[PDB]
Amino acid sequence: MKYMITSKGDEKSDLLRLNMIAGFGEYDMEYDDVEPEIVISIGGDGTFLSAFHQYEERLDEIAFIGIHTGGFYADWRPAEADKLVKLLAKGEYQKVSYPLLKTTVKYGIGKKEATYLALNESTVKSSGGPFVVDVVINDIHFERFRGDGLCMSTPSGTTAYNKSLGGALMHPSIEAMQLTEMASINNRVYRTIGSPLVFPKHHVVSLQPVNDKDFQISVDHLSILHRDVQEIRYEVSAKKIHFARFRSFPFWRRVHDSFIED
Amino acid sequence: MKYMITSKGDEKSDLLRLNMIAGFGEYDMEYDDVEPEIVISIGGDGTFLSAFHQYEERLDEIAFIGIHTLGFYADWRPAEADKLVKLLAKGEYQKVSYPLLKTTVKYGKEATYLALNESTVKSSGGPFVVDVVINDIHFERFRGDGLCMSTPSGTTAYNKSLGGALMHPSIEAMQLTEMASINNRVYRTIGSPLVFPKHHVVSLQPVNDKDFQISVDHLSILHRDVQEIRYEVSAKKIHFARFRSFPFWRRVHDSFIE
Amino acid sequence: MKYMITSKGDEKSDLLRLNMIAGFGEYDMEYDDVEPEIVISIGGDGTFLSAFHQYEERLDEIAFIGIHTLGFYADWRPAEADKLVKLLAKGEYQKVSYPLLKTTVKYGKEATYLALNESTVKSSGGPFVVDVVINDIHFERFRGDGLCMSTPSGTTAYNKSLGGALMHPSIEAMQLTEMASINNRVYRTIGSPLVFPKHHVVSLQPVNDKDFQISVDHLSILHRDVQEIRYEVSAKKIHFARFRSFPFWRRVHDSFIE
Amino acid sequence: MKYMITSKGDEKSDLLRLNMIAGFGEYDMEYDDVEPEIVISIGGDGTFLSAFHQYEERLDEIAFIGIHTGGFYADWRPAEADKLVKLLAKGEYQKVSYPLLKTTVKYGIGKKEATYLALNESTVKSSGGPFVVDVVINDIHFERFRGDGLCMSTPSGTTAYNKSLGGALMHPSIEAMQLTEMASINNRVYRTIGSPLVFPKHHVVSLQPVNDKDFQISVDHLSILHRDVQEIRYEVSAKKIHFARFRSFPFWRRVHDSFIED
Ligand SMILES: Nc1ncnc2c1ncn2[C@@H]1O[C@H](CN2CC#Cc3nc4c(N)ncnc4n3[C@@H]3O[C@H](CNS(=O)(=O)CCNC(=O)C2)[C@@H](O)[C@H]3O)[C@@H](O)[C@H]1O
Ligand SMILES: Nc1ncnc2c1ncn2[C@@H]1O[C@H](CN2CC#Cc3nc4c(N)ncnc4n3[C@@H]3O[C@H](CNS(=O)(=O)CCNC(=O)C2)[C@@H](O)[C@H]3O)[C@@H](O)[C@H]1O
Ligand SMILES: Nc1ncnc2c1ncn2[C@@H]1O[C@H](CN2CC#Cc3nc4c(N)ncnc4n3[C@@H]3O[C@H](CNS(=O)(=O)CCNC(=O)C2)[C@@H](O)[C@H]3O)[C@@H](O)[C@H]1O
Ligand SMILES: Nc1ncnc2c1ncn2[C@@H]1O[C@H](CN2CC#Cc3nc4c(N)ncnc4n3[C@@H]3O[C@H](CNS(=O)(=O)CCNC(=O)C2)[C@@H](O)[C@H]3O)[C@@H](O)[C@H]1O
Repeated sequence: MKYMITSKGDEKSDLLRLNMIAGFGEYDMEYDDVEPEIVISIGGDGTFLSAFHQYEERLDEIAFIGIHTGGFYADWRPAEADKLVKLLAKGEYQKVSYPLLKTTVKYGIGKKEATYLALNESTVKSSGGPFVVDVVINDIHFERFRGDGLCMSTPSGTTAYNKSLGGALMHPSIEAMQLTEMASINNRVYRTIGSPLVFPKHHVVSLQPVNDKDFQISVDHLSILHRDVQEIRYEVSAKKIHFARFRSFPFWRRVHDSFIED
Repeated sequence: MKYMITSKGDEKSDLLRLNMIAGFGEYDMEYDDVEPEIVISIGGDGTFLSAFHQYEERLDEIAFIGIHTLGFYADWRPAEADKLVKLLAKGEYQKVSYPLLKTTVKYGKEATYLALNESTVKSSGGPFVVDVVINDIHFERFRGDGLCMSTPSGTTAYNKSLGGALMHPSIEAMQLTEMASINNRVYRTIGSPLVFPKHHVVSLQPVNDKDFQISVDHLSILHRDVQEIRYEVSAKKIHFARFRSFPFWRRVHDSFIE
Repeated sequence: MKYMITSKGDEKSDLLRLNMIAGFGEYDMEYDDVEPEIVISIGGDGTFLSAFHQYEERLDEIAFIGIHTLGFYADWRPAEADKLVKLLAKGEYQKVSYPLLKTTVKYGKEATYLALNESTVKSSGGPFVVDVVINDIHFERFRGDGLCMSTPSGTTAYNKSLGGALMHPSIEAMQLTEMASINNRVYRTIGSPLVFPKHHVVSLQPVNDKDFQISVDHLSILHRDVQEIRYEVSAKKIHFARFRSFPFWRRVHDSFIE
Repeated sequence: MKYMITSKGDEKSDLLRLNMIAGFGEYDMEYDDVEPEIVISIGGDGTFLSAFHQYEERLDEIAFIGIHTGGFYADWRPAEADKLVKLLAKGEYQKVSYPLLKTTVKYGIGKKEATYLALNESTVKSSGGPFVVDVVINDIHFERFRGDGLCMSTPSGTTAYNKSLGGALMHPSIEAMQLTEMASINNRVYRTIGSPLVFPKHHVVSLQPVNDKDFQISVDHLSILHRDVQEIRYEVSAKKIHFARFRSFPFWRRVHDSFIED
């Protein structure tokens, strides 16, 4: 099929790329940078996200693969690159899909709505001052949050930032999204739930400003400033990321290898 | 149809049950506490958990209703009992299902327990050390006070006090949470809570002591010669008779926020 | 003696200050905002923190009073302002001291900052990595959102939201708390908060970026070319004029419990 | 001076003991099991606590030393035992003192008061049912606690159980005690502070029962059942444990070596 490869930038990753492109040529396989079907990422999880977001408009026609150079989303060590070209050329793989998080930001008098898709998470922090938003879950005013910010994570994203916030680890087969607090203030005048929340596939969380309307919104490795925000909407995306897998690397085992030693 | 009513025991709960039985007596509603299709609980969640475990062998045939006299599982206030009698006589309700936890203990038979809130494992009295196997993976050797495995609807209970997350009951999953784990240069646990899907099995296997203080909801018993505890989302569900809209996130708000 | 009054700025706070100045005008009380021995703050803790930093070069000569119009540092309600005028004119007060945090930033001079609540260190925008040296010990290489070093009286503020502990102000110590640290198979931080005594020095030294967003109480400024941040219990203290018994644990109760 | 040695029980620790006693004999030093002045512990931190509590009535006349066989309170590796006998016989050491926690339990119609001294901590848990106590700090009813129990730790005890509860690590030069919660219930009907508390040398925390009066009280490696408890009192002890130190092993470095790798 059509493929492309994104490099991290260092000398190692680049040469591995060329070498993989040289092997791919030997098998009558076409490099298509515009509309590929297999996207290969050589680098780290930062590099994998870069590739995911490079092709977020063709996620239904793409099956990602990662090669870890320096990798939660990687399944291949560099020394396995030649083997991966072969198995790939033979079509000896099975597609697997993880859930994604849709982020919608409504802002301005024009009520523009920017929609973002996130693989790890989307976070919301203020412009420097106090962060205060109302958390609306569907039709329920759940709480008025005051603190450093809010993190909304995918299942596969719970082992990243979410984890550092005290969130829980969810198996990627659970089409859910998780909301964790960042240094929430809690006394008698202000209260939050203080517990992470896990929302199912049909629920919508709507963050609404209370005073200042400027917010720093991150989507995975990105961080955008939005002014005059009226609403930040969170929901499990209908779109899913597809991985081309050739062997068994269960999620918990991947959790075990990343955080548990001996 | 056939029903029963279980009471917390106090004077108020007892009279309310008597009054409702007298109201059902005006309809084709048969009191039968051996084979009830409707079980009404009058009391707190402790009462409701008791009623659930009193009929765990026929959950597939029963619809539970809770009347609160904190009532997380109760949908009804005591003043509206008479209204509940009529609405139930008229069959003006839908059936909602909540997922449950299957807890299996095998020795050296095999005792199986269903849970609505959670199941925790602590030590008889000494050091608590157990290996945590997930499916075919030896995930970690836990060293602490104990472990908690809760249902979605139990995440707002003991799981919440442990730092776990609250999961909407539409998710068929179970969450595992540590109790004061040890993390030094050697001993290492994940720390984070864990949320497993319906097709996963969490197996706790002893390392040193084989006696464990095992809990299922409000019940706690010393189990001896334990060779394994296995947790997994039960194929069985608990069914409530729902009369008006009362979403889960709303109950969570009312119980903790304001 | 010489005094001054600083106001939050709103209409009520401004008039109250005017009314008190008119009351002090009946006693040998000289208004002097260059060299005041008594500084009165009318507003919130944000006002009080501002007043403190407006006179940090003469803390050894000033006694602070706080009038609340959440007021953790305020001892006085607005209705009792007139009573405060008389009691202060009569010298009917004792002096209580709270410990402070010394924050030193050295580049490639050396800026020094006193703190009443805390000092936090975050990243300009990229990854935050800093080595944490305690005295002559390389304790850990922190990887996270940032770090918070608070005074005893600041432990009820930002330090509390981070999970730190509340320390009674009679303890001359400072507490360090992490902000969303990273703990995987490689990166490893202590996790627990740290409480250091008066004779210890906590030095944060960059690894990669040398630009840090540094905060002292309510002030936050981008510091560039930072070579080190050093934290240590300041030899200096903040002095309040205390008129009635109001213990620290009582203020904590009123602010968080009921 | 007069010394004694407590062994863990295994074959290694016992032989090291005898061998140290053989060396101590060579230096005209007297083993006194009743009223020693140096107490040496060979084993782990569990063994060290056993020795501390074996001699809690002569803490003003004793200087403890630990040898780690399998040790937060140890300063010596077994291969250093001969060296320790020599330096000890030469009096080449400096005494250092850590704070301790006094625990007083008032119980029964007779209002008996049992007083315990703890090196790590003292914890309070119920008889199996619900645990509900009022926390009185001096003359202030601070909170009514509902949960699994309460932990009160010494400075040197903050790196043990306290740590596992989310408490903070205090340098042993701070004569304070720290209170951490065990799975406190928090909703709208019940509230706790949720934060660890650090009390100074002059403050007294008084746990008072609300309903049931039976409690399981632990003091370091011990756990006693007290019936009809009226009050559990906590305060920094006037007594301090003395260590004979011969070299620099700073507390934070000891924290570093125990929990921080590489
Ligand atoms: N305080 C925080 N704690 C934990 N995670 C955080 C924090 N702040 C941000 N993040 C995550 O960073 C992602 C952005 N990042 C790419 C990645 C990634 C990634 N994803 C996963 C995953 N799914 N599971 C498990 N580990 C994963 N990691 C690993 O994380 C490290 C990168 N983070 S950093 O080097 O500390 C600074 C931020 N780095 C970037 O700019 C690029 C690497 O070792 C990587 O391998 C965001 O999306 C947040 O999630
Ligand atoms: N440290 C703990 N923290 C939090 N929960 C704990 C703790 N220890 C045990 N549990 C739970 O108790 C259940 C058993 N319990 C009946 C119930 C219930 C119940 N279930 C839910 C739910 N699903 N969501 C939201 N609130 C819920 N609650 C409420 O919880 C309180 C009961 N806890 S108690 O009175 O403080 C002492 C223990 N109580 C019993 O003997 C009887 C009541 O207000 C009740 O209304 C076990 O199953 C554990 O889970
Ligand atoms: N995520 C955070 N959570 C908790 N505290 C935080 C957080 N971020 C910053 N801070 C502290 O704010 C101080 C600066 N702040 C003035 C004050 C104060 C103050 N000091 C104490 C004290 N010692 N004990 C007990 N309560 C105290 N409070 C109360 O705190 C609230 C202010 N926080 S805010 O309005 O939500 C947003 C930030 N506010 C400002 O701009 C001005 C008020 O009700 C106040 O009354 C810094 O110094 C950080 O410490
Ligand atoms: N959930 C818990 N998490 C953390 N600590 C706990 C927990 N439960 C009890 N404790 C402590 O145990 C002491 C009793 N214990 C002797 C010791 C000790 C000791 N003291 C210190 C110290 N000051 N700093 C740093 N590490 C220290 N350790 C180390 O701790 C382990 C022992 N705990 S155990 O093997 O998990 C089960 C309980 N063991 C006993 O019966 C005997 C060893 O590796 C030891 O080296 C109590 O006093 C609690 O503090």
